[PDB]
Amino acid sequence: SHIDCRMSPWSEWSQCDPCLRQMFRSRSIEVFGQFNGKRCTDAVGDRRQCVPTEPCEDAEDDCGNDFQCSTGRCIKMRLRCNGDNDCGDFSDEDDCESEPRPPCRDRVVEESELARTAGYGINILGMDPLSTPFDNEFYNGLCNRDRDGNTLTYYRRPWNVASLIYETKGEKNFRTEHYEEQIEALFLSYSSKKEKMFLHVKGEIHLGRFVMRNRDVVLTTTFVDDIKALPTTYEKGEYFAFLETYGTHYSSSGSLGGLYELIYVLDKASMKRKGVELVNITSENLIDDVVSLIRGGTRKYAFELKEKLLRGTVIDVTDFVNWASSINDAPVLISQKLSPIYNLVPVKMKNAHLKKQNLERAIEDYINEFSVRKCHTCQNGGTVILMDGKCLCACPFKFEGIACEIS
Amino acid sequence: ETKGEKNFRTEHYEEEKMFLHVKGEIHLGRFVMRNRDVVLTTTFVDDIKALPTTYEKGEYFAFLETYGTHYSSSGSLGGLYELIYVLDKASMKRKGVELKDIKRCLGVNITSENLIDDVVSLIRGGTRKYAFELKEKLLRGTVIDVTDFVNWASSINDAPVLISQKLSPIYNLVPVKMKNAHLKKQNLERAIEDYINEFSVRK
Amino acid sequence: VTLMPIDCELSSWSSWTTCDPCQKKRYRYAYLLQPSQFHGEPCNFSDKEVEDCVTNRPCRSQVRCEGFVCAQTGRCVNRRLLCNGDNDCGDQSDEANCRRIYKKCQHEMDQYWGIGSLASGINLFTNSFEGPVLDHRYYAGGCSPHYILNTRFRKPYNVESYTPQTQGKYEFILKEYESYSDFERNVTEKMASKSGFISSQSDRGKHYIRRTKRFSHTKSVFLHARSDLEVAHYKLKPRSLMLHYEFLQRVKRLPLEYSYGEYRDLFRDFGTHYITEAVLGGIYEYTLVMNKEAMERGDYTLNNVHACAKNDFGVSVGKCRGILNEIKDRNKRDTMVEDLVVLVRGGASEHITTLAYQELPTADLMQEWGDAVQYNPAIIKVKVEPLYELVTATDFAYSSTVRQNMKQALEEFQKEVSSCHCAPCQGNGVPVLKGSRCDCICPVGSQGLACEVSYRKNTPIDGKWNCWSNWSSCSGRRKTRQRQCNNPPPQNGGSPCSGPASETLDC
Amino acid sequence: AATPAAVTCQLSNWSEWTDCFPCQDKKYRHRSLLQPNKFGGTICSGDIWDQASCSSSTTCVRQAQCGQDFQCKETGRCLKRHLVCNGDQDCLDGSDEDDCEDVRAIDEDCSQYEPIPGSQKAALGYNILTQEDAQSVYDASYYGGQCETVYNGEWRELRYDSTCERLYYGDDEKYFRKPYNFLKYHFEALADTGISSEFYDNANDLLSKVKKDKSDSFHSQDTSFLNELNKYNEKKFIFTRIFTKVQTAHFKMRKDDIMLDEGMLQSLMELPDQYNYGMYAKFINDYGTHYITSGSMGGIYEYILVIDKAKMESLGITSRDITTCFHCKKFGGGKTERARKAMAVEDIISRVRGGSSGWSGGLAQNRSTITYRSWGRSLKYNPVVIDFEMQPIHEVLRHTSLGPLEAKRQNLRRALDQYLMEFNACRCGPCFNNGVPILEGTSCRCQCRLGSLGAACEQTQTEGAKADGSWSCWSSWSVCRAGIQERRRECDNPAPQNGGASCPGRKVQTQAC
Repeated sequence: SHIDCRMSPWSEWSQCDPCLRQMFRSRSIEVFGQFNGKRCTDAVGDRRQCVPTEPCEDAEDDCGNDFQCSTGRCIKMRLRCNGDNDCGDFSDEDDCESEPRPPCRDRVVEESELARTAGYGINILGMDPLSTPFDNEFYNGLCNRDRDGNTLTYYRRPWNVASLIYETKGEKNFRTEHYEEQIEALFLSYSSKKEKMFLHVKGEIHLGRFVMRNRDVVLTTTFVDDIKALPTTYEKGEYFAFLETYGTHYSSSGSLGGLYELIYVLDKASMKRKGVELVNITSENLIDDVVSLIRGGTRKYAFELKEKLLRGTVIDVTDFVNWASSINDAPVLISQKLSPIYNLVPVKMKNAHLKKQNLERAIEDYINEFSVRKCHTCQNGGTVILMDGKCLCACPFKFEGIACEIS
Repeated sequence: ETKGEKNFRTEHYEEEKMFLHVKGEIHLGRFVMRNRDVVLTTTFVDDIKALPTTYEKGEYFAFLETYGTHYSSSGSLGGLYELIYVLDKASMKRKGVELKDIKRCLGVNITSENLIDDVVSLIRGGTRKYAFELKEKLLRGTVIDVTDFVNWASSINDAPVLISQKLSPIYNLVPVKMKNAHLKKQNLERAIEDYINEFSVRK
Repeated sequence: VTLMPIDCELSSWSSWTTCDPCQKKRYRYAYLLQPSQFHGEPCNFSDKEVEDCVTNRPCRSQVRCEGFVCAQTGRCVNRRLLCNGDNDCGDQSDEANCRRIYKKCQHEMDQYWGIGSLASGINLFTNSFEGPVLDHRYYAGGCSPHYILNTRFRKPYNVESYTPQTQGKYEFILKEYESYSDFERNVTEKMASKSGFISSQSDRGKHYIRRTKRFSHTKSVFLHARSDLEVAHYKLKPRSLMLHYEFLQRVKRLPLEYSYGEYRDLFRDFGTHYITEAVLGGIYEYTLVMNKEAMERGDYTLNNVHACAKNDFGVSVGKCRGILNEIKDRNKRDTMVEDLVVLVRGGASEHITTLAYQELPTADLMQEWGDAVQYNPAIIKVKVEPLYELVTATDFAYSSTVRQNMKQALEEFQKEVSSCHCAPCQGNGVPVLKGSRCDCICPVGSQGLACEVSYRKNTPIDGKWNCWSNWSSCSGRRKTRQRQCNNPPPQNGGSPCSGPASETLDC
Repeated sequence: AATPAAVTCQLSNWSEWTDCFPCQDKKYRHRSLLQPNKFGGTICSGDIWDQASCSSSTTCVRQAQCGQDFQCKETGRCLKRHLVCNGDQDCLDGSDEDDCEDVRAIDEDCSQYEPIPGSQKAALGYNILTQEDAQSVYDASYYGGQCETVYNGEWRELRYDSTCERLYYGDDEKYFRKPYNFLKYHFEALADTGISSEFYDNANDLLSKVKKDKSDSFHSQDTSFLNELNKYNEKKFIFTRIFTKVQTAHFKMRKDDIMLDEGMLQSLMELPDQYNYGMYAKFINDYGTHYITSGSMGGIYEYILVIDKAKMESLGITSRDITTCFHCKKFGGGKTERARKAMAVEDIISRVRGGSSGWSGGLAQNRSTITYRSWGRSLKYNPVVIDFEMQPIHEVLRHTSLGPLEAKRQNLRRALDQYLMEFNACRCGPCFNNGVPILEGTSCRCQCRLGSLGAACEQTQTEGAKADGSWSCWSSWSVCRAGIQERRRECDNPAPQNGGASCPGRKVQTQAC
C-alpha cells in the first residue's frame, strides 16, 4: 500500500497568554505521506480565544524626547517637518505649517525601485523571495544621491541600503562535447556503436549589488507589529505563521540580474556481443533531452530570446541587447547572502532576546519538520522530493515511477 | 517575475519503448498571503453566522461547497502547456527516416508520417484566442511561430492560472473572536473529513 | 612543482634617529630586502615606525610671511590678492571681510583641458602620476586673454605656456611573404622473361614502384601601424612655483635628520619628479604578426614478384608463385600562430575601445579619436625635474638640508624600487615590482602567476639584467651587471640585454 | 568518485555573556563554527553572534569626551571647529550646521560640482574570503571643507537647439568634487588589447598489405594468403585568447588623516580594549577583512575559445584461400577486425566587466566593432573597478584621525588571523572537476563549471578530465615547546586527478613559539 500521511495528537493547550487573549496548541506531522497517499494539508497549529486571567503588561513605552507617530515608530526630532514621511505616516510632517527644511536642496532626485525592494525576505524552503522587511522609504533625512549607471538618472539611496553599486558584469559560457565510436572485434566479438553529444550554454548578466546596513536599521511598521503580536511563550504554530509571512532569512546583500540557460543532450547507442566464455547480447537506446530557461527581463524580450535560443537561428545581437537592457526594468535576485530573520528582531524591544531565541527554535522546527529526513526511502536510489505534504521519488537513472519501482 | 522554461524530450529503447513529451512554463509572479488578522468578506462572516453550533453535516457541506475546502495561501501565477506524441518506431523508420526529418521543422515534409503530427495537447491558462491559434497550427503539424508563442505569453497576463499553490483548510480563516468560533472550526474539520470519506472512488 | 611562492622579506629596523627639536619625533624604518612573489605572503606595511619625543630644542621653522596668511591653510599670499575676486587662498580667507570686491575677470573662463593632471608629480621610475604637487588653480590675478579656437582660457600662474601646437605623424608598414616547395618523384621498373619448348615452360616477372610526394607551404604577415598625434605643448615656469597644499604640508613635516623611510613615503605619495615640459597627444599602435605553415608527406612502395614453371610429358607437373606487397605512409602537418597587440592612449572610452578592436579603424573613428584627444590628451613627450628642486627657502626653513636629504633618498629609492630584485618570470614575462610584491605581466598567449603556462612549444627568452653591483672603491668608482636575471639563449633566445654591462664614475 | 556524504552544520555552545557595556547597555556573545554543511546537510538555524539588551548600572561620559573639537551627538565624528557652520553638513546629525545664523562661517560655494560618480565603491571594505564588498570603511562624502575638483575628460555631450541650428556640447559634467579620502583621482583614457590564436593539426596515416600466392601440381593445390592493415590518426587543436582592458581613471586613497565612516566609527568605539573574539569577528564580518588603497576604473573584456578534436580508425584483415583437386575441393578461412572512435570538445568563456547590462551582454555574445564601440560608450556612464590594491582592515586604524589604537589594532589583527582561519573555504568539501569551493555564512557550496555537475561537481558528463588538486587547509598550530610552532598542509582536497597538476602552494608553515 501507499501511505496516507499521519500527524501526532494535539499538544496540550498553552496557558492563556495575556494581552493577546489566546491559547495555542501544536501538532507535528509524523509522516509526510508518500506515493499518492493523501497530503498533510491540515494546519500544524491551532489557537483559541481565552478571557485573560491576569493583568496585561503594556507594549508601549514613552520614547521620551523622540516623537511618537500614530504608527508607533519614534523618530529623532530633526525629522520633524522633514517631509520624508519618516514614519510611513506623515505625522512627522503633517503637523508642520512651514519651515519644511527639506533635504536634497531642490536638486533633481528620484526614488529607485531596486533600492526600495532591496532586502527581500527569504524562506529557506525553496529559496523563494518575499517582501523586504526593511522600510526603504525612511531616508533618515539624508540625500545620498546615486546614479542609475545604465541611465542618466539620479536616485536618493534609502537609509537601510548601505550600498547599491551597479557593478555590471555580463558572461557567456558555452561547451560542446561530441563523441562517436564503432567497435567490431573470453572468445568475445562486438559491434558496439555510440553517438554522444553534450551542449551546454549559460549566460549570467549582473545588473548590480545591494548591501543592507548592519546597524541602526529601520523596519516596517507591520513587521515590528507582528513581532509585538508574536507570543512570548514559544507557540510553534504562531512562530511558523510568522516565518511563513516573512521567511526564515533576509538577504543582507543581493546581486540582481538575469540569466539564460540551455542544455542539449543526446545519447544514441547500440550493443551487440557474441562469442563463448571460458554470448548473445543486444541492446539499443536513444536519449534526447532539450531544456531552456530564461530568468528576468521583460516578457516581450525574454520569451523571444528564449525562442531564438531554442531555434538554431543565429541570434540577432539586437535581441540579446534588448533583453539584457530590459533586465533593468525587471531584475531577478540571482544571488543573495542570507542572514536569519531573528537578527531583525529589534534589540531593546520587550523580551527581544526571548523572541529571538524562540524564533531560532521555530526555525529549527521548521527546517526539521518539512525535511524529507522523516520520509520513506526511494526503492532504487532515486531522489526523494518532498513536493508539498507528500514525498515522490524521481530517478536520474533509467528507473521510473513515483518510487522508482520499475525501469 | 518572468521565468520561462521549455523542455523537449524524446526517448526510445529496444532490447522496446517509445515516449516523448514537450513542456513549457511561463511563471509570471508569486503571491504570499497573511496568516493572521485576515480580513474576510461580509458574506463569509454571515455564512459563519449561518452555521449551527451542532454538527449538521448537510449545512456544513453547503458551506464547504460554497466557499471552499481549502484556500491558496501562496502560489505562482502564470501559464503552462504540455504536448505529447508517441511513435510506432517500426513504421516511424520507413514512413519517415529519422527525427531530423521532423526536427528540421522545429530547429521538407513527407505526407505519410502523421503519427508524430497528431499531437495530444494540454494547455493551462492564457487568453484563449492565442492558445486556440496555437492549436490551429499544431493540429496541422506546424510548429507554431515564435510570434504566436510571445502573443500567447503576453496574453497570459490577461488570464493567468495558478501554476502552483500551498492550500490551507478554510477552518483557519474562522475569525477567532466569532461567537463559538472553535466548535465551528471543529465542525468544519469534520465536514471536510465527511467530504473526503463520502465522495471517493472507494465508495 | 615548478613555482614556489616567495614571501616578502623586509629588513631589521634602523637605528632611531635623534628626536626632531620641533617635530618632536624620531623615526625608524626597514629596507625591503625581497618582495613577495607568486602569492608569497606580503610584508607588514609598517616599514615605517615613529616614536614621539619631548621638544628637546627649538627650531626656526617659523618662516616669515610678509604677505597675508591664509588662516586655515597658512599659505602666504600677496596682499594685492586680497579682495581679488578669486580664491587665491585655499579657504577664501583672502575674500572674507572685503568691503568691495574688484572682480578682475568679468569674462567666462575655462581651465586648460587636463591642466590639473600635469600639476601632479610623477614617479619617473614607474611613469606613474601621484599626488598633487603644484597648484594649477592659483592665478595671482592673470586675466590675460588666451584663446583656443573660440574658447577662452585662464592660464594658471604656474604655467608659462599651454599652446595648441598641433601635429600628426602616421606610419604604416606591411610585409607579406610566401614560399612553397613541391617535389614529386616516381620510379617504376618492370621485368619479364620467358622460355618455352615433352614440353617445358618457364616464366619470371618482377614489378617495382616507388613514389614520393613532399610539399611545404610557408606564409608570413607582419603589419604595424602607429599614429602619434600632438595637440598642445605645455611648459611650466622655471621659478617661484606655487606648491599644492598637500605637498606643502608633507614637505613641512619632513624630519631635518636623514631618515630614509619618511622621504620614501614622500615619493610613494607624490613621486620623485615633476613635469617642466610635456607634449600632450594621443597614441595609437597596432602590431599584427602571423605565421602559417603546412607540410604534406607521402611515400608509397609496391612490389610484385612472379616465378612460374610448367613441365609436361599426358601428364604434367608445375610450381608457380606470386607476391604482391604494398605500403602507403602519409602525413599532414598544419600550424598557424597569430599575435595582435593594440595600444591606445588619449581620447574617449568609445573611440578608445573601437580602436582597441582587432581591426584597423575606419578613418572616421580615427577622426573622432583625434577630436576627442584635444579634450582628454595623454602625455607623449615629458621633460622632468626631480621633486627636491621645489624645496625652496621661500617656503621651507632649513631648505638646504631637506633638499640634500631628498637628494640622497632619491638614490636609495631608485635602488629600492628597481624591478631587478624580482625573480624572473617564465615565458619571457616581465616582473613588475608593484608595492612590496611582484607581478609577472605575461604576454598574451602566456598565462598564469609566473607565465608558466603556454601552448607554444618554444618562445624566445629576451635578456634581463640582474641588479647592478654595489659601488666599488675610489680610483674609478664602478658597478657591474651580468644579464644573469634572465639569460636570453633559452628557447631560441631573444636579444641580449643592453649595456652598460659595467659602469664607472668619479669617486 | 561518487559524491561524499552530507555533513550537518554544527556550532559550539554560546560563550559567556560579555559584561554590559555602559554606553551601549548591550550584552554580546559568540559561538564557533564547528562545521559547515559541506554537502546536503541541515543548515544551522542560528547565527554565530548574538546580542541582548541590558542595564549597565553605571553611567558613561563619552558624549563629552572629545568636546575640545566639535563632537556631534549622533556620532563620534569630532570636527575641527572651522567645519562648524561651514555650509556643508559634515556629520549626519547636521549639528555642526543647525542654528548657524552666523552664516559668515561658510567656506565656499562648491555644491555646483557633484561628487565623483562611482567613488563610493572605493570607500567600501573588502572580504578576501568571498571577494565581496562589506560596509563602508572610508567616508565617501566627507570633504573636510575643501573644494578640490577633478576634471572629467569625457564631459562632452552633444545637445541640439531647434530654436537655433546649433549642435553643441553641454558642460554640466565637466568637473567633479573629490571626496577628502582620495589623495588622487585621475581620469586617463588607456586601452590595451592582446590576442593570441593558434592552430596545430596533424593527420598521420599508414596502410600496409601483402598478398602471397603459391601453386603446385603433381593432383594440384593452389593457395593465397593476405595480410593487411589500415591505421589512421587525426589531431586538431585550436586555441584563442583575447584580453581587452580599458582604463578610464585611477585613484589613490589618502594614507593619512583618514576620516572613517560614521558606522565604522561607532562600531570601532563599541569594541572593548580587552580582546573578545566575538566582538572583533563581528567587526571584521561587517567591515570586511580588507580595505582598498589603489584604483583603476575601467572595463575589461575577456574571451577564450579552445577546441580539441581527435579521430582514430584502424582496420585489419588476415585471410587464406585454398583449392585442390585429386573431385576438386575449395576452402577459405580468415579474420577481420575494425574500429573507429571520434572525440570533440569545444569550450568558450566570454566575460565583460563594464558599463551596461545591454551591451555587456551584447559584447559577451558577439565580439564586433559595433558591440566594442557601444560597450565603450557605455563605459563612459558606468565604469567598473578593474584593479585595486588592498591591505588588511587593521592597517586603517594606524592612519585614522582618532590617533593611536594600538591595543584595539592588535586585537583586530589577532581576530583577523582567526577569522581568516575559521571561515576559509577549506571547510567546504572537495569540489571535484576543478569546481570552486565557496563558504558563505555557515554554509558551503561548490560552484560547478558546465563540464561538471552534482553537489561536489563530482559527475562530469564525459568519462573524465584532467583535474588539478587543491590543498586542504593548514592543521592547528603545534603545541610548541621549542621556540618554533608548526603547521602542516597537504594537496589532497581533492588530490591531483586524472594527471592534473599538484596545487602549487607550501606544504609546511612555521611561526615563532
